[PDB]
This record gives sequence, C-alpha cells and structure tokens, in this order.
Amino acid sequence: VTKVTARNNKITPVELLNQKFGNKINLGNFADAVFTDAAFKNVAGIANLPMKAPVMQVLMENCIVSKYLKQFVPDRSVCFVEEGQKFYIVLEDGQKIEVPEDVNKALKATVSDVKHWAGYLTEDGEHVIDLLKPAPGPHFYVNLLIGNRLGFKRTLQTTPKSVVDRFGRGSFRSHAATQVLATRFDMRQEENGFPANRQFYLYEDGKQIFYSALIDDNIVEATCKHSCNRTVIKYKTACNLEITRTIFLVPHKKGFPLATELQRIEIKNASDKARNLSITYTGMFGTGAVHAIFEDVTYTNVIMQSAALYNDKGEFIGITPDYYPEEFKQDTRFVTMIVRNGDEKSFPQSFCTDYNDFVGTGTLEHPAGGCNLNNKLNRKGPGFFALGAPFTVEPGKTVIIDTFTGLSSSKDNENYSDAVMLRELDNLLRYFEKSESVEETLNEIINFHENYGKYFQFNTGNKLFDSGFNRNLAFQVLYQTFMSRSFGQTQKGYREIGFREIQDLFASMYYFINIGYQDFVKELLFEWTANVYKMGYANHNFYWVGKQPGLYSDDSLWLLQAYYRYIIYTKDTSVLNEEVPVADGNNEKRAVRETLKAIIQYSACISVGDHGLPLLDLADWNDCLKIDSNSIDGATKEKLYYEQLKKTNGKYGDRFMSDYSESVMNAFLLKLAIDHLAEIATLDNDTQLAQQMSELSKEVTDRIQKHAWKENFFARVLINRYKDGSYTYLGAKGDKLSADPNIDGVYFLNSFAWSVLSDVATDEQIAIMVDVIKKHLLTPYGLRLVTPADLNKIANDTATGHYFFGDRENGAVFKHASMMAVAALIKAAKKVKDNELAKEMARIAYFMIDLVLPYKNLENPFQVAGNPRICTQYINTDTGENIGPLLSGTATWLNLNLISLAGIEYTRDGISFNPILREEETQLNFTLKAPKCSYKFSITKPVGFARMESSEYELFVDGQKIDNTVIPMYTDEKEHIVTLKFKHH
Amino acid sequence: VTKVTARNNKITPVELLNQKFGNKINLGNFADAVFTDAAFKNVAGIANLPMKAPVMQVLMENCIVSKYLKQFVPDRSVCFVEEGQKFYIVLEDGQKIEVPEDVNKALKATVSDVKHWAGYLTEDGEHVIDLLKPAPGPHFYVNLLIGNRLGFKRTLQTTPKSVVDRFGRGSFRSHAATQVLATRFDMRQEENGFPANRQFYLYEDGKQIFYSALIDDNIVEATCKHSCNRTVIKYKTACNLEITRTIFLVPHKKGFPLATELQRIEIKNASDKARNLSITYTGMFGTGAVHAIFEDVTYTNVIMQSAALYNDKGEFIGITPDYYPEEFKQDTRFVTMIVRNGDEKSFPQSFCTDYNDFVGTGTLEHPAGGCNLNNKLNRKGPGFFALGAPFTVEPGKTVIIDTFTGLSSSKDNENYSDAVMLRELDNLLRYFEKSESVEETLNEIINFHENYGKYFQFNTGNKLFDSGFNRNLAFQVLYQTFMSRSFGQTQKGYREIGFREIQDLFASMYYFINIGYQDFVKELLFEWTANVYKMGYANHNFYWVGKQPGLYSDDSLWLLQAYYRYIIYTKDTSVLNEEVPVADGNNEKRAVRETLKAIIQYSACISVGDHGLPLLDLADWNDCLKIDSNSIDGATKEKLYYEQLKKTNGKYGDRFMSDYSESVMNAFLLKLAIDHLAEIATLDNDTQLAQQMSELSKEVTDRIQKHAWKENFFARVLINRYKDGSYTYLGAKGDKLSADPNIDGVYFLNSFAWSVLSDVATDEQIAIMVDVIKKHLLTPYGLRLVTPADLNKIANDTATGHYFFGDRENGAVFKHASMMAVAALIKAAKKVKDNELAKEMARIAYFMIDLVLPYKNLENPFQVAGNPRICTQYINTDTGENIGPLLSGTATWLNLNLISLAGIEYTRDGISFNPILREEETQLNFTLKAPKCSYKFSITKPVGFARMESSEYELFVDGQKIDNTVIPMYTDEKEHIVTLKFKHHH
Ligand SMILES: [Cl-]
Ligand SMILES: [Cl-]
Ligand SMILES: [Cl-]
Ligand SMILES: [Cl-]
Repeated sequence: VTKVTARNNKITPVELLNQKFGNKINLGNFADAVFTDAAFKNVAGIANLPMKAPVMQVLMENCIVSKYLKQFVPDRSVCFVEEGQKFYIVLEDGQKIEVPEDVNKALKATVSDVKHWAGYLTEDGEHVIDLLKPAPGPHFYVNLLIGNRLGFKRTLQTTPKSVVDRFGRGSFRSHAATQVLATRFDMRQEENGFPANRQFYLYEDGKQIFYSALIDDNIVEATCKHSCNRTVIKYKTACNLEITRTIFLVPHKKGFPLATELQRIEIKNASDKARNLSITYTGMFGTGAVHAIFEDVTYTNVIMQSAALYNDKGEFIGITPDYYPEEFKQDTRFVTMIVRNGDEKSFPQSFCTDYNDFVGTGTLEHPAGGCNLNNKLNRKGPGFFALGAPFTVEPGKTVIIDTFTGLSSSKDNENYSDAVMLRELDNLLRYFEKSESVEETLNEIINFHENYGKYFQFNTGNKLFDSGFNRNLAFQVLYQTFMSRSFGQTQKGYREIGFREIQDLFASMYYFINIGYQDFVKELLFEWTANVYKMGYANHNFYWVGKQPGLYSDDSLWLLQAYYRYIIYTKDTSVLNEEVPVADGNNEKRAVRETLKAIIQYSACISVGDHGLPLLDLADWNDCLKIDSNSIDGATKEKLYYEQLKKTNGKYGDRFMSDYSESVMNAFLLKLAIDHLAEIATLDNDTQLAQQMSELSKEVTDRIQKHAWKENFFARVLINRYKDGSYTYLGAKGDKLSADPNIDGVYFLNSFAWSVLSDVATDEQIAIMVDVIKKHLLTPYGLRLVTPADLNKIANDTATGHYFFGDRENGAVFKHASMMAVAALIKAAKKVKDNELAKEMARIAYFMIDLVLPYKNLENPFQVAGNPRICTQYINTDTGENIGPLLSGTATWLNLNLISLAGIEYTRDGISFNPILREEETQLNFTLKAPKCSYKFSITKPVGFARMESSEYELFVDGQKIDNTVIPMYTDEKEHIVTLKFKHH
Repeated sequence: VTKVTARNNKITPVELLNQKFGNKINLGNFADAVFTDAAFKNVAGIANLPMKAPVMQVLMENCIVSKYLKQFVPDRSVCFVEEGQKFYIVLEDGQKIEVPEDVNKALKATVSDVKHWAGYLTEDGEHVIDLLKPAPGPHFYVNLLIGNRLGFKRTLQTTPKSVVDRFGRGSFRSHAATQVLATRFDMRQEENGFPANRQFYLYEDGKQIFYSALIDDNIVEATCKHSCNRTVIKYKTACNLEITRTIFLVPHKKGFPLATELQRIEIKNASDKARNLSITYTGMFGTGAVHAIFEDVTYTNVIMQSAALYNDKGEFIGITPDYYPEEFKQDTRFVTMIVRNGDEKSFPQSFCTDYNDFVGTGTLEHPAGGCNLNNKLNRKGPGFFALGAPFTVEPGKTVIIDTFTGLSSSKDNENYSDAVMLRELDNLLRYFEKSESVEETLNEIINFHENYGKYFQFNTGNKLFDSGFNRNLAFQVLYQTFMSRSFGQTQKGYREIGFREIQDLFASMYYFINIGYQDFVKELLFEWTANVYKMGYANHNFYWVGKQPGLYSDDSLWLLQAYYRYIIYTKDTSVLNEEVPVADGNNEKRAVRETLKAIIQYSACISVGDHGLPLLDLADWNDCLKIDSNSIDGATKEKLYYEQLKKTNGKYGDRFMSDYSESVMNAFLLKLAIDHLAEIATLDNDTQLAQQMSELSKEVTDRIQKHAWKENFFARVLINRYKDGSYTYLGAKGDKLSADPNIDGVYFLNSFAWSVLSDVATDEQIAIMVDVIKKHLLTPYGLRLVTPADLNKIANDTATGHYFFGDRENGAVFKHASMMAVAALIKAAKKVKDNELAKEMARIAYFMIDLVLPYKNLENPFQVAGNPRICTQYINTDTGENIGPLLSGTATWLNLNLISLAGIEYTRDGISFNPILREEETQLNFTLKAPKCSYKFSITKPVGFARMESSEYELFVDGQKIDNTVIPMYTDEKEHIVTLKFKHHH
C-alpha cells in the first residue's frame, strides 16, 4: 500500500477546476472547488465569487443542491456559472444546462452576501457575526473580557478574565489558573470550555423550543456582536420571540466577591398572545483539582458535593460546590439567577446537579430531562448545575433573567470560610437588586474604556483604522498589561508573569497615567524591581513569588527602558529614592537607583565574556539559542564568582572568568540601558553618575563595533570555547553555520533591529543591513525572524525540528520581532541622511504594518484568518494564515510603532515631533492627551514621500511659526494646535 | 444567605413519601420519589416496585405523564398506586383518582420489567444491556478487551488493551499509554474516549436514517452483549434493517501491526425491497503529544497532518496521521475499511479529515456535512477521520463492513519507518481478505478463552456463580496479569508495573501452566527478579527499566511467595540456578538462589530496627503509613550502611544502625518468605540452607511474639524515635493514637490477616483478634481496613484528609485487604481446634465474599452499582455503593479464596484437601487440572457447618478409601475421582 500526505498532494481542487474549465468559461478572480472522490480526479466547483470562501462546503450541506449534483459529480466534473441572474451547470464537454428552479433559488440564496460570510466591522470597530456561517479560524470569532481591580490589592494577580466565542462558549477564571467555569482540555482548538457553559433552554408546554447554542429551523436570525469588554447575542424565533444575551464581567466594588460574571437574558414577546414559558440555565463549575483530571477523575468527583443556596426568606436562589479537602476550601464558587417581570421579582423554582439525569436518553442539545428537574443534590462531582424557572410574557412585554456566576477567594480576605462567600454574595445581590443597576454597570464599563482610550486618538478618514486603533488596540494593550500571556482561547495552562513582559507597560503606561492612575504604574514598576537580586540578575517568572533566578541573561535590562519611559514622561525622579525589597529576601531593602546601577554593573562588568560583551547564559530573548549546554543560573554564577574573588584575591566588579558565549542583543540592550540611565541621572542632577554612564556607553559601543560587526551584519552570538578557531561567531557572513547552501551565513532580524534601536549602527552599516534584509529576511508575508541555521555543529544536543515549514520556528513570521524591526526602521528613517534609504525603510515598515493590523484581516478572511479585532502571534509563511494565541507582544509594539509614525517621541525637553506619513497620504490629524494639557496635531503634504529631514516644511504651534522641532510639554490645562505643512517641490 | 449541602439534607424523598402516604396506602418494599420543588416540601412518587430504581426520572422523561402531573405538582404531593391492573393517583387528603387511559398505558409500559432495567446475565455470564435504560454507575456497563502477545517479545509491555461501553464508546491503547484512538480527559467519569470513536452513520437518499450512538424513534430495539474479550451490539430499525456490530482485538501474528482492533458491521435488509444506503464511519486518532493537550493544544494540532492510503490497484482504503517531529514518528496509526456484498469487495469512496467540516452547522449526532465528504486532506491536527462508502442491500441479504484500526511501533521492529507500517498493513489486509477469516479469528479468541479457564471449573447448581468464576473471574485474572493497573474506564493516566503487582501471578500462574505456557511464567518470574538489587531491595516500578530503588520496604518479599508457588506446583527447582541480571546494572549477573538469600538477609539482618524487625522506610504495602519524615531509599541506605561498616570496622550483614520505625506486616511477610525458602531448599536437597532458614524462622517468630503482641492485637508499627516513651507502637490497645474516643487503640486488618497467613499467631491470639474484629473492624458492608486514627501526634505533617466519610481512606471497605483477611480466616478455620471459632470465621468469610462476587451486584443494581462481571476496588460504607476502578487486587485474592474454600492447597507432598462449605450447602462438585492429570472432586454433607478437623468423614480416591488427606499429584494422564462424604452427626 502507498501513502500520500496532505502537503504532497500538489494539485488543489481549484487548480484542477482552472485546468478543466479555465478556457471554456470565465472563472473570475476567485472560485471554489471540491474533489468529487478520494482519487482526486474530478472536481465540482463554482466560479466568479467576490472572494475566496468555502462555498462548495455550504452547498454540499444543502439537500436540494446535493441531490441535483449527484447525477454528475461521481464521474464527471461540473462547474456552476451565473449569467443574467440565472445559474447554469457546465460539463467538461462544453454542455451548458439550465439548473431547475429550486436549485437556482438555493444557489442564489447561497451566493448572496458571500463577501460578508465572516462578518463585518461597525464604525465603532465592533464585530458583527452571523451564527450560521463558517469560521475562518479557531481564533476568529473570539472575544476577551477582563475585570477591573484598579484601586485594590494585587491587581495583576486578582483581576478576573474570561473568553467568549460567538455562541457564548468559553471559560471563566479568577486568579492564576483558578477556574470558575470548567475549562476543557481536548483535541480541538475550538473547545475552550465545557459545552454547557452560559447556555440555556426555553420550553413552551414541556417541549423544547429554544436552545441558546443551536440554530434550528425555529430561528430566523441569530447574530453576535463582539465589542470592547462585553458580548451581545441576538436571536429572533419563528414564533415571534426576541432573545438578547449580554455577557460581561462585573467591575470590583467593596464587599463584592473576587470574581463575578453577569449574563442578562431578555425575552421579548413580539406576538399578540401571552406565552407561558420556562427557562433552564445550565453550566459546569471548574474543578479545584485540575491536575487530578489527568491523574484521577474519580478523585475530582468524590472530593466535592453540591449545595443549595437560600436567601433570607428561605427561597432557593442558586447552587454551589462544596469541597471536603482543606486546600480546595480556600475558594468558593456560586451561581445565582433572578427573574424580573418588569418590577416583580421571582427566583428559580427547580434545579438539577447531575449531568446524566439532565441529559437522560437525549443529548446536550435536546436533553431528555431538561424541562422537569429532579431537585436532587449530587453527593459527588462534577459541579454541573441547571436552574429552572417558569414565567409568563404578556404581548409586547419583556422579561429579564440575570445570572451571576462567581467565586470568592481567601486571597482577598482573612480568616476565609464559606461564611465570607455568603456575605459577599449577599452584598452583590443587594447591589444588583433594581433592574436598572445592570444597565448602569454596563454603561460604567463602556464609559471607562471609552475614556481610557482617549490618550491618543486618530482622526483620519479611514473609520476602520481609527476604530481599530482608538478602541480595539487600546483595549488589547490594557488586557496585556493586566494579563500577560496567561489566558486566551488556546492559552489554557498555568503561566506566570515573565520578567520581560514588562514590555507591555511600555505602552499602556501612558494611557494609565492619563486617567489619573500614575500610582498604579509606580506600583507595577516597584513590583518588577522587587524581583531583581543584589548582584543584578532577575527572576524569570513570578506570580506571588519569584522563581528561576537569573535563568536568562536579558531579563534585567528591560526594567531600565521602563523606568526611562516613566521618568521622562512624568519627570518624577522621586522613584529613584524609593526603598524596595531585594529578590534575595532576608528583609533587605535597596534604593531604586542602586538597583539600576547593580543591573548595569552585572551586565557590563561581571557577567561578560572574552570580548567584554554580556554572557548568553542558558539563553536570551530568543529561547532557541541554547548554544551552551553547561550554562548556569544567577545563584550558581554568584557563588562561583565569590569563590573566584576569594581565590584570586580580586575585588567586586571584576569579570567572572569563563569561556561562555556572548550575546550581541544583550550588548545592544545594555548600551540602551546605559544611555537611559545617563539621561535619568542628568534629569536627577546627578552629574557624576551621568558622566560615568556616558563613558561606559562609549566603551560598550566601542567594544560592540570592534568585535560584533562582521563586514555584512552584526553578529548574533560570539563563541569563545573553540580555541582552534573552527567557530567564533554566529549571525553574519562567513560564520560557517548556514543550513541553506544559497545563503552565506545566518542573519537574525533582532541584530539589525536592536543595533538601530540602541543607536550603535552607523548609516553605512544601516544601508548594508537593509540590503541584506531585503535579500534574505524579507518574504511576501513579512520579515522572518532568522534565516535557516545548522546549530548542530556547535551544539550537538540541539535536537531536530518540530514544525513543518512555515510554522513557528520553521521559517514563520513572528509579529513581535517583526514589529521590533519595524520600530527600528521607523527610527532610522527619521534621522538617516540618505533620503532614498529612508524612503525604502518607510516603505518596508508600512508594508509590514499592513500585514499586522487586525481589521485588514477582514479583507480576505478565509485565507489569512486571524482575528479582526485582536492581534495574533505569527503568520504562516507557507499559506499566509495568521495563527494564535491572541496574547503576545505584537499589540504593544504595534501601538508604539503607530504612535511613533505619527511623529510622537518623548524626550527630556518635550515631544520630539517627526512624522513619517504614507506616500499616498496627504492629511493626518490626531489628538494627544498629556498631564495638564492636550494637543491637536494636523499634518499636510502632497503625494509622495516627505520627511522633515530632507523636505521643506512649515511648523506652527498655536499659530506661531517655530524653528526647533521639540514641542514643550505645556501645563496650562489648555489645548494647543500644532500644524505641519510640507512644501510642494 | 444560607447553604445546605447534599449530606446535610437529612430527609430523602422516599422518607417523606413514607411519612405522607405510609399509613394511607401500601407502599410495598420499594418505592421511588422526587421532590417537586427546590424547597424540599412536597414529593411525587410511585409505590410497590420490585426493587429500588429511578422510575420517577424515566416518568418525568415522558411528556404525557409530566403533563398530567403538572395539574397537581408542585403544590401537592401525589403517589401512583397500581390496583387491579389499573393505575390511580393518591393525594395527601385521601383522594383516589383513576388516571386517564393514555397515562395508565404509559405507566404500565414504564413499570413493566423494572427488575431488568440494569440488564441480566445469561447462563454463560454474558451481560445483556438495554441501550435505553439508566446506568447504575459509571463502571456498570463497561467491558475490557485485551490482545494476545503470547509467544512474542515483551508480552507485558506490548499487549494491546481497550475499553468498550454499551454504545461502543471508549479508547484503544497499544503499549504504555500510547493512544490509537483518542482518550478524553474531562470532568465526567463516563467519558473515557472521544465521542466519535467507533461510531458510524447510515444515510438513504442523502438523508440520515441511523446513528450508532443515538437511540431515536426509528430504533425499535437496541441491545448490547458484553462477553469475554468481545462486544456485540444489535439494532433493529422501524424500516426493517438489522444492524449488528462486533468489536474485538486481533490476536497477534507474525508480520501484523503491533495493535489492531477489528469492528464488523453487518447490515441485513429484512424488507422486500432493495435499499441503496451509504455508510460514514468516523473516529479520532490519539495524539502523540499527550502532555501538549494540557500545555499547548496548538502545538498538538500543528505538528501533524493527514495522509491517504492506497492499495496496489491505486484505490483509496483509509487515513493515517503523519507527524513531523522525530519523537512522534516511532508509532504509525492507521484506519481502513472494506465492504463485502457476499463475495464482491469494495472500498470507501470518500473521506473527510476535519471535524469542523464534518459537523458543519449541525451536531455530532446530526452532522450537517456527514453524507457528502469533501475529500480534503487536513494540513493540521487533530487526527479526526470519516470514511464514506455507498452500497446496495437486496431483499433478505446482508452487507458486511470490516474496519481495522491499528498502530505499528518501533518497539517490535528495527530500523522502523512508515514503510514498516505499510508492509504490516499489507500483511494484515491480505490475511483478512476472505469474509470467513474474521469469523475464524473470533472463534479462535472464544476458544482460547474458553480453554484457558479450564484449570478449575465449578459445577454447582448456581449457574450465575459458575459462569462468574469459570469465565468472568478467569478472564479478569488474565487481564490483570497482563495489565496490572494501567488501563481502565477511569484509569487513563500513565502507570508502570509495580513490584507488588507480582501478586497477580499468584493466581493466573496456574492457569497458564495448565495451558502450555510454563515458560511464560518463568519469563515473568525472571523479569521480576531482574529488578532486585544486590543488597536485597527492589525497584518500586518498572515498564522498560526500573525506577525508585528500594522506596518501599515490602516490595522484595512477594517474590519469595511467587517463587514458592511456582516451584511447589511444578517441582522445577532448576530456576534457582538461572543467572539473571541484577538491578544495579553494569552487566552483573546473579543466581536466583543468591537473590532470594539476599532478599532474606536484607529484610532480616540489615534493614532492621531496635527490636529486630524490618524497617518501615518511607512506607510499606499501606501507602498511608508515612510515619517517618526523614526516610531514605535503597541507594542512600546502602551507601550509608557501607560507610558505617567502614567506620565501625563492621562486616557485611550487620544491622544498619538507626532509630527508624519498624513494620510488623513486613515482619510477617519476612517470616512467610523464610518458611517458603526453607521449603524450597528442602525440595532442592540443600540441607544446610533449609536448616539455616528454619532456625532464622524460629528466631523471627520469637522476635515478633516478644515485641509485637500487645495483649489485644498485633501492633502495626513500632516507634523507636521517642526515648521518653510517649509513643512506642501503633495498632493495638493502649497505643494512645486512637482518633475515636469510643475505641481504645487503633486496629489494622492486615495485622491479623498476615499474622494468621504467616503462621505466627496462636489459637488464643486468633480468638482474641477475631473478637476485636467483630467489635470494631466489621461493618454491615464488610471489613474496613483500619479504625479511625490520629497519626498527627507522631507525624506533624500528615495532612487533614481528602474524602468524605465512607470514601477510600475515610472508612471505606477496600476489597483487596478484605479478601486478604478472608484468606486468613479461611486458613484459620481449617486448623483451629475450637469448632465454634472455626464456624464463626467461616461465616464471616462467606459473608465478606458475598459482598465481592460481581454477579450478585445485579440483585440490587441501583443501590450497590459496581459491575456484574468485573470486580471493583472498594465499597462506600456510607451508601454501600461499589466504586471503581475495575482493576485491583480484589480479583486475584477472590479467585484464590474461592479455590481454597473448595479445599485445594498445593504442598510438597501433593494436594492438601480440606474443603470448607457453606452451612446451607449440601453438595459441591468441581473439576481440577494438573499438568499431567485431572481430578473430579465431589463433596457431600448435611445441612450445617462441617469440617474435616472436627467432623466424621469418609474420603475415597479412585474408589479406594484413604486415611491421609494429602492427595498425590498423579502423572498417568488419567482422570481421578475424589469423593468426600461427611457423616451425619450422631
Ligand atoms: Cl488565545
Ligand atoms: Cl533573536
Ligand atoms: Cl477503571
Ligand atoms: Cl495495612
């Protein structure tokens, strides 16, 4: 027997359709096709579609069309062609046959609005999704909801988060990986949570008429609306019922439970007769013993039971899971329902807590015992629940059903017990007693996010771009500030906060400072600073406490960038005097200034190699550069360094002798950190530190230029353990480590990116590196991280590849690294003397940006997939598809790059204004917010590339012409108009 | 707000029904009820049921009955009563109302055959299950299938196993935890595998008419039949189609894939017109990156793609998942289908490797794109597959569809690659080319399992008991021998073979030796012996290599029992001269005799405490006895012992000085091991070793009697770290560690069990311990492992418990320990001088056995649950429910106890015959096999307790009266008749 893989099947159905029917009928620009048999010999297809879409998949789903096609498809190839609003089927012999009337109607209905099969974005950037259409990808129809713990304790560690799909499916978490609603770990990326979560059934006379997660013949229209931090789903039934589901997380208030999700269900009777209905709201609680799910499911079942909840009047209101083991009694979950007939209030009348009893002989979509619940409290788990309530809807009236699903934790209370949960639940239910309270809370959420996004507002003509930046990107930046990489559609494991993830704060910081939350930014800075050891290295991860001390060599250097941004923007140098605990513990404290100095010393004097550059250690920002198999962490290095000092009679600050490899990216980060510290010291009137840092910066730049530049590129790694000279560096021409015979040497994008960002590379080096990037690192789908490399030569135990070509490490386009490179290109284009080179870099930067903007994913959704409102991780260079997860560094650097392209850069003297517009653009207007003032920026130019470095321009501030391009930060609480006009040449 | 837990809700619906209707109508012996509202104030129920069953749930599932009940509930309580073949509804005010005709008909239909709602057992012990009825428990409707790797390499590590439920759902594994069909790790115990596994749809004219996992209005009848190593499911449709699915694992043959599961689907047209139908067979391949499922699902999806398979003629035959990473490339999976119209052969015409496309806008039960597959090969995972084929069934004819789902592995081939899988698949498909080949293979499986269980055959009048022992228990013992505790309905993680699990071989050994596989038993013995270190300790776990050296103090001592059983039965002492590798590695080998001597020395001279008994170390057979928080494993103790010997100028064999605790269970195991080694040496003509072992046994018995007996019981552990005397022992009266104020001291069942089994306890001590057991350790649901204990005075970090009362460690009845105690009781009842004491112990033993026999679970299925063909782990002492998993030590010791109660015991001189029958029994007939002969045993007695120790009896062998009760092992290939008649008293 023989085997044929998916990738080895060269001929696609569309190619075969083009071959068979290309020269006989007009196939248009896009068409769809499907093989009619397992031999891949004949195809059935449809021609002239507005865009690529799985039209044949939907057509085969139709009984009439399938029946009609069955008389040709098995043996003959057919194609559908529309002429004069009339459909014909074309065979391989040229026969054109008019299809019957019913087939014609079915085809006309199907091909209608094909361009909207993936939904569309409103003027506010909200995604409107049809529930009956195929999904471009597992992440396309996903929305992320977050809580609000601002003004409370451990904001990062206690903010609730949730993921909601087009049908309301997903999971809900409270802190770390604590599950309120069960998460599903299965084979499919689409299944994030237990299927029963957030779903409900409506019964009329004991017979099911509605299920919230099934679109049947009784539903005439069903749509979902994904917006910022809330989801709305609307159904219309053939029996004239209007159903509206609104799902959102409750912002925290004093006395509330730690996590609470609210779903409001509005049932409106659009008929002229009163209807007596019943609602059954189902769900599944998440288990406390997550590990046991994979080890002992019986253990998870037998350690918990169900309990009923009653109010002060003795009426059943909800269910909770009760755990025996003490470790699982520190969190208490709850679900409650309330029914409002305008002003009358009623509570659920029945409940079920057994999945087997609920489903019975039916299925989850058609449960056999879904209407009449047995009211039996299960003695075991899992925490499945269903609450049933009857009600009556008068003609033209509406009934509301509010469901609160939440969790109380000991992480926010002392002497925690179930009594605490009961008290917090009582407070929550008292707060949401009136019907209008829910609407007020929703409006509060909406207004909070609208106001948060007002730090920077684009006002161009492109409504989609304006909405995507002003609302969607700002919300994603806030989300990645609170969570880092912990939760998502396919991010379901337990993850701690990585030290370098402070990169997120690079952007969100500004927003937070402009809604009066500067103290929150300071607290985040101090929390990160608390994870730096006395020597200078930092913990790699931390949620409640740090771990993995000094495992990676780059972690500590991002803190300098964060502090520089904060201090430059706010001018608040007092943070340097704050006493923060050191990661070593023992109740020792150190000033922030000393911690920054220690970081610089560790990365510049102690942990350095033979060439004076920082050591690679286990790895750096790039986790695949595991060159040294005998690497050591921070603590081992510290003890060995002290032993060396004692033995050699050295002094603290001397180099730690070894033959380990050196990282050039770390060298660039160190140079940038030293420059930032020099600027901070200058702002702090510390002249001695400023001049010392300036001299150290010059020394480090000289070392990098002398040892890292290799006549074609900046090397990525310097190798020191091969005395014979077989291998000495990696990441430039002549390194002898290229796995591609057509490429002489390996090239890393980060090399060029952070050589430009650190301000080490010169103009000639920038030009050479840009040429190399265009030659090798630039692909039709963007800038790839690195060219193929054969690391087995220098690291024998490097293992082999894990991914097909184009996926992740096998030549994919990582959007985070590409965005960093785009930042470097933007920075270079502002100051490079050569105008042609600047124009080329600007073109490359805009080309790369166009591949990352989420909204543009809706241009060809069924080819690029991704998500039209949330940034994804990487692009598959084999197919061009955008692949999750939804949380990554793409959003932060995209926001920074878009703001910098507008010309905004914060320096010691104010805003350094230097916009770089698109060639086709002729106008750019935006509004900027600042503590104590605001700006209205307008830029005008003719068609073509224009920049302040090599173009004639006029700049006015408040109507007064000015010469210097640095606009001061005003403090008069007024709005200042800035106008730039590029003269036509 | 306030909360009420399930256990705090004291009043049950049935109690309230009795209160409200008890004195007004006859409720019979059993009834069912449900609360009508969340306040638990009113009930609706039905009276006079044959047995407890969830009748009200089924009634609520009925639209007519629910509509009728809505007119009274939830405001008023109602009860259904059947008088004069007509149904009435009774209210709390005495009103009796005759229900309408439709309601009466529905109630009559539902109340019928309530006594068979959980199925029934055939005369062959096969479970017949109705697919429309509720499940007593998550394990009740489960069947386990195993392969056959006998005569091949690494039988334990390479035998395939599978679990099949009443609907055919489950998973399928090849070796270790390698998944052929996807396993599901979710919140529910019922979901063992992916829902689509082993399922198919039938379409007619493009419209779905049948789904194998859904019972709808088109299904008239649907039943499943669980038998030994095969499952059969039958459906009848309203359109006159008869569907039958037969699922079983293929026994291995040369050139076959390592794992292969075969499902045969027969479609018979019972109408008078030809039907043009289409079949779509679906499934999900298991992923190679199991950890990535919880870590990174995207990684799991992106590292694999789909590939199509074609035969020599170029015709599509199936799908396979193709992996890029090298680690997930040593195993290659496949699924293939073939359609037979009697003699004409055809292959699937379409396929769909994509769950989203298959389901479309519908569901898995009603897929939207299930009829017309898109024939698209997915570039990503997961390995979902559907194969579609059309066919035509003529009137009165049958169409067969054979599906082979399997896996080839590098564990059985050198230079493995995907080409090896193609070659093995070609061999398999060539073998199963004719239609009758599948039937021949099924008959071969059936005959093999029928012949395997002929070592011991009961021939009593109770057909259920005879089938449960002769067929079901034998198969379970074989299954546990091949898979110790690795796979099951709820045993879904990765587990290795524990050393203790050698206990399984205690039973299955005999069967194997009587089926021609003595060499297999020897290979298993040597494989276990290879995990014993030179010092004497053993690895705790091992699948391909051992791990955790000497982590537990009892592991090495079971090997002596295994060797004793084997050598005594076969008299093959040559195994003692075999050279086996030592667990230390370095290519060092040792003779078996020396390994046994080293085990004895380690447990008797080196690893001992202040009292001279074996050290507890981290723990012993009981994993909850973590008394010492500074325990060390075998290697640490070995290096410390060597440095101590060097420092103190000692010699090898001296005690390892320490203040660690001692285990009395280990002491009993050591005494039994020493006695066994003495007997082996005597059989081997090694007089010096026999004398040395006899003296050592006497000395160890003296130590145990002097330091372990505490005037009321045998202590469980001895404490040596408290010099002030605050605590010195645990497991007897006055130990000061009892957590129950009404019980003075803690008592362990294993203490008595292994004091009797090791032959250390005396008659007076046995009587005292039996009294204590009756006082404290005997409950209405059996013998509990241990009375409540504190264990916090001596171990500060002991935790606070994880289970509600009656579950596992919080007072449950563990069937394995109870069976060991029953073995001790049986052994004592045969030899104690006091006849009343023997009668009491026999009564207790039979009472405990009646709670463990799987078939009796069908007497009150909806209250005890369990499984009517497979033994479970423990009984919940709060409710009496039997709880899984299905694999445990219960089956082995139940088999041993049943055989011993029949009077069979193998000694040096032959069979020691000493039956112990039930008091009510008057006849016991059975047949026994020996490697060179066979016996027919018949025992007759009057009503009442009778034993050879205290009753007058006549024993005839081959018609000749004999005096000595030891029947020799004949070697003349004849059948010998043994008759034992107990004389009527007086
Ligand atoms: Cl995600
Ligand atoms: Cl890199
Ligand atoms: Cl199991
Ligand atoms: Cl024990």
